[PDB]
Amino acid sequence: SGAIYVGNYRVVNRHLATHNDWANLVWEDSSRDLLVSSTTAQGCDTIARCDCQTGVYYCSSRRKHYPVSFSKPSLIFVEASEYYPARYQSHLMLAVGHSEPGDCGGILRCQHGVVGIVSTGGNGLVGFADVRDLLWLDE
Ligand SMILES: NC(=O)[C@H]1CCCN(C(=O)Nc2ccccc2SC2CC2)C1
Ligand SMILES: [Zn+2]
Repeated sequence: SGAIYVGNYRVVNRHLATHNDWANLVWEDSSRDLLVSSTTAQGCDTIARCDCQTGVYYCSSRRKHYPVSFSKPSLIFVEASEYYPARYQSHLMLAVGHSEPGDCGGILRCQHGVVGIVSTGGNGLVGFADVRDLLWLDE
């Protein structure tokens, strides 16, 4: 679990969005596994606007942060799960690192701010949904 809180927005994994997220929906994209809802309180986070390919992510199944080298956002095949049919997920970045069910929502950050959130994983890999192209999150 986990979310990004920026301005009057909450960014979560679409497959983990709550009834309240859907009732306050701003934007969602099943192909990116992202959903953004509106909040009444001002958020705690700031978003990176960069092309960093190194950063640090929070891994809840180890209660630890790990440094990672990650690929540029791209279209990657994701096998069927309880949440989605087999499909290509867009704006996804892979890295070698631990992740298991429950780790989605963990934040990936570089020196410039929040880059994205854990969205996929397995076999010593961890995949992050990028948020750096969502310029409207800042206004
Ligand atoms: N974005 C998606 O389509 C997600 C939806 C949730 C399921 N899924 C996924 O990869 N979950 C997962 C997360 C972290 C580590 C391992 C796993 S699955 C298995 C132990 C290796 C695909
Ligand atoms: Zn950066």
